[PDB]
Amino acid sequence: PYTWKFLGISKQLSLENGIAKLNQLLNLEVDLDIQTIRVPSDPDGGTAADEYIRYEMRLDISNLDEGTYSKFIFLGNSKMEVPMFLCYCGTDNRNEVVLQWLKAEYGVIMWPIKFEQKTMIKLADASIVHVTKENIEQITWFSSKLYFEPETQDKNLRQFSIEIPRESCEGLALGYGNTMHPYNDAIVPYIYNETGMAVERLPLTSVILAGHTKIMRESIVTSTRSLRNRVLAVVLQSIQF
Amino acid sequence: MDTEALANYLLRQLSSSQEYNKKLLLACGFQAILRKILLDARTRATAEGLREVYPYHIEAATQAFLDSQ
Amino acid sequence: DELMSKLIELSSKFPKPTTAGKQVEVEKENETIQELMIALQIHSGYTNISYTI
Amino acid sequence: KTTLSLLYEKSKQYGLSSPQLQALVRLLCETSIIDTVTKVYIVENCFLPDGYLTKELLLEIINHLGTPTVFSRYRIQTPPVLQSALCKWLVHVNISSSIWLHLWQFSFLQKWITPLVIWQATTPVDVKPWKLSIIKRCAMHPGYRDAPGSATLILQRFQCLVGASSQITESIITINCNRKTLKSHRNLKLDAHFLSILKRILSRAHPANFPADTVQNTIDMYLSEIHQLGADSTVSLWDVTSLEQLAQNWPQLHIPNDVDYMMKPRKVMSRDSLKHLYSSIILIKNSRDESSSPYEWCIWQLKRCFAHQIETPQEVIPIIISVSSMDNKLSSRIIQTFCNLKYLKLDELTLKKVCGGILPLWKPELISGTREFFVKFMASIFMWSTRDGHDNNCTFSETCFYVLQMITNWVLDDKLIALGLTLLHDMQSLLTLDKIFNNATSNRFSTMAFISSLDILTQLSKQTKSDYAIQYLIVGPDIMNKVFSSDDPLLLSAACRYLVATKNKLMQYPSTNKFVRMQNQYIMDLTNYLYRNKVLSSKSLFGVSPDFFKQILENLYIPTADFKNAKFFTITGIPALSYICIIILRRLETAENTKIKFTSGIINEETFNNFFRVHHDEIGQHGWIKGVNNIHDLRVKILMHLSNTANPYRDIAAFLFTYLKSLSKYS
Amino acid sequence: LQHQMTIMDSHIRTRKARNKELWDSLADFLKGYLVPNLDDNDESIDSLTNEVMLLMKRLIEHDLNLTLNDFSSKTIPIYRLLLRANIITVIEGSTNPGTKYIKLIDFNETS
Repeated sequence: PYTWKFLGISKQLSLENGIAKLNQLLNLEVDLDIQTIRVPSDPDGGTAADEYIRYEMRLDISNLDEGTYSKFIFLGNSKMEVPMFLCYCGTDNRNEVVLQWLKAEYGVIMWPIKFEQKTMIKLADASIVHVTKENIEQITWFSSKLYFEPETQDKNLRQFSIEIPRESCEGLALGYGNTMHPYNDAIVPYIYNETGMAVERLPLTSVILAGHTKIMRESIVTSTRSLRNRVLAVVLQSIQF
Repeated sequence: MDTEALANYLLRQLSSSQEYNKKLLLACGFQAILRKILLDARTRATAEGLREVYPYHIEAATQAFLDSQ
Repeated sequence: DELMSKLIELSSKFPKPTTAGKQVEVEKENETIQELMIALQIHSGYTNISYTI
Repeated sequence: KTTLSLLYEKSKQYGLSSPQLQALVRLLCETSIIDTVTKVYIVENCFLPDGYLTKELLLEIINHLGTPTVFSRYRIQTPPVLQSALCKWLVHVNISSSIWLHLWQFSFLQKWITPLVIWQATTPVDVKPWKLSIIKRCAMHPGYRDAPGSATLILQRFQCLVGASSQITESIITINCNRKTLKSHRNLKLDAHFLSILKRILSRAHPANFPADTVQNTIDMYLSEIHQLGADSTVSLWDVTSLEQLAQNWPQLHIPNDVDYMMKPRKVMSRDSLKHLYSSIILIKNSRDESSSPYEWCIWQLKRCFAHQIETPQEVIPIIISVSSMDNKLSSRIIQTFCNLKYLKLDELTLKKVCGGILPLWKPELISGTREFFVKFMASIFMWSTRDGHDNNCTFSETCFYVLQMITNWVLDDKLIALGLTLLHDMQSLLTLDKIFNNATSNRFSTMAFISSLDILTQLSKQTKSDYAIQYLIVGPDIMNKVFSSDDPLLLSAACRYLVATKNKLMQYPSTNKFVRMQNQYIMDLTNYLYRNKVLSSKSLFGVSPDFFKQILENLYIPTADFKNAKFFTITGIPALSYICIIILRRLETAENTKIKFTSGIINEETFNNFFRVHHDEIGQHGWIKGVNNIHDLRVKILMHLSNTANPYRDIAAFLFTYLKSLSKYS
Repeated sequence: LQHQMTIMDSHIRTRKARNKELWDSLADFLKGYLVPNLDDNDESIDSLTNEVMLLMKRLIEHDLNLTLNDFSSKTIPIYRLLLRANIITVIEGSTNPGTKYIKLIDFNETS
């Protein structure tokens, strides 16, 4: 149920410097958390430039629904050419008010974000993975469902799907061997071998992990109230050029 | 269907400014009483608690309406 | 380019650009008066609707 | 019907001015001489304004649109249908924004009031949020069938136009979700036949007031405003409404720091007209420098364009190229950051479209290193085209044309003029390489690019009031033997057209200068190759000994081998010019009205003589061109047509008249 | 820009002027048209007009003390006229029966 929308930020604003004028503008005081995280800790992902700084800001007069619960997330890094992006959820229009304040205050210019098919697959890979307290990676399997919607003459082929239960996903990943990004590593090559179909090239519309999340063209829908850090890191790395 | 169209309906079943105003007010009364029946139906729907105002709720609203009027 | 040079010169030669709590309250009073009558006159069937200012 | 006929006959040609409209609408409500059924016809077939309705006229009209109450019994009432029809006419043609909201409350008018209030809600400041409570109230009221869709149209205007408000959008969702009447409300009709009459009423006398030619555009934007809805002491720059107001509040105005809004996107003010000047105003209020906000936004979106992250680069780039054509220091910054091979990899089309837009108007503030930067860049794109190997990758040629258009300014400048000359000649070597311009695989783009660059020297020679170094004035032998070896007649036309310009500078130098000596060899060889025909006796043809030519014609089958050699030494046999000479003689025969015709297609000595010997006994009297009695004369008369302004190739004959004495006399 | 060079030798008065004009026109319209039309209060338009002055100076400020029992029987029709206008927030006051509190939507409230 928890949807999301992402915007890009053209300057590494220090949000804490300006919280008060937002508060009086919004007629309420918002929280502001600070986290310096090291999300891509795997060796091939890197051990430097991992120092993303995360901000949790919330407009919770209450938390009875997403609109009241609507919480913003800023995550940035100084080495990043465009330094920071933004996330928010819910239909509440106070989000628009705070965005207006940002753009008018810091002289910053902002735009919405899109995803590519490969971006979607990478994000889905990032959604399943979890880390234990011992700093050890682990994977939780969900019944994946690829869902495409091509354009063809006379609507010959309107839509088609490839559903992959948990057992088949786990079996393909194990057959490929010990790996960390099974959807890109094993599943898609298997689909191509069995059907000659290039999932990357085909017009993907959604990647649904049943009971966990729905990844879509313009938004992320999540079972949990929040997004785990690798999701946000993947988003930021996708913002760039 | 206008409220003055409801007045037209009541005119058709009943049979000039004074009569025009009279029939408009009669249309107001009919509309208000339909609203009262639907509101009592919603009240009965509150007693049962399911999704929507199933027909016996309007029914019960009508019997209560007659029992009070 | 000639125009920009002249404009830059003149703007450099100009005086610099420049508490309104009472004035803005006066403006709020203006808004209330003017709009309230812009409504009531119309709904009173007034014979000459005009710019109330 | 007599009184109404006078109204018809007047309005159809005289129109109906604002006071005339004021007088007549008063007459309709105040007098019984006009019948009610005709009042609902006069307001939409005789009310023909000269332009937009003035504010006082609208206010006086609004008194007719009121209704009696238990207060206003004394007021004379216009019938609601006539009131509705009057609003329908108002749709055809700033406190009035506040007045018209309360007109919309009336049930029978509200559908016709929606465009009027929407055409008042034309700025973010005109709209106010509390107004929607009144609009919402009617939408939710039983008996207002049009109010839900009518209100939703106004609500859909407020939500997008306001730009900053509380969550009034959800109040739109409350209004009827079927939206049955809203479909017609957003597709209003202008009553074309009434409009077509009004077009003439706006055309007969006067421009500039709802101009006739712009009614379609003016109606379209009014239509678009209805379609697009669902289809302290200081002053803000956004708040100002006129140049005069900007002038008066100059020391009170401050620029909002919201860069994106200014840079991208009717009697009431349209701030798009002021937004044309916001960029210039900012560059003047703030001394245009690196901190100036237009510099960042133009760079930012341009970076997004090359990244393909922008939704529509073709929508943004036109603003970029127009703005970046000015503010030279900004223009340099774009050039330094984007005029490189790397951005050519990312997107050639945007770069060539972009750089071609800016660089013709650019001026280098620093002479040093500029040509080396350009030559290094220009060599890369040349290699990029050849690395592709695709002639469709002609980006080198288009870039050549653009920079040479820029070089015109670099030579219009008294300084940095040797910079332009050397860059001109450095480039010209590239265009003349065989692989880019092969006389077999001759892509045109190389030819037009070079003759353009060659053209610049012709203007440069004619502007020789500014002196020049003799080096880089004559294009040089390696270029001229190359173009002579090719045969494109326009290129040949350019070559002589350059040499006549070079001739204008020739006498200013002593004869015994090498630069004068090489250009004396061109004209001598060029005259011999084209007209004198004594090529075999020459030491060489374009640096190539004649002993080839006889040997090259071996294993070279010619129908009349009796004259193997003389065919190639004349424009009538020089290949591209040969077919031209066929076209020349056809017009000469037609203008002469010859009954005898040149039997052969290609013209030469033996084709010439063969068909006269059979006609000779009557060629003496008449039948063929009388200005000719030998092959040289036919070659001459072929040039005589070329000796006038009609031909695009006239210059090849005109230039070489100056040296061949006989040809000069015939001219 | 040469003209501003001359204007440099040279406002808030406009705000005060328009406020005073709006206030006096408020009084003129109410005294001249509305109460005479209603012709209630035995044609004592002066006293009914004074009550309307108080009601107007309370509506303009959007005071909640605008209550239908304070609206006299001669001015309850004016409340009915305002109902027809619908500019008044039609508050179905549950706090107190009979003495329902009604006010205009505040024109000064930007959202």
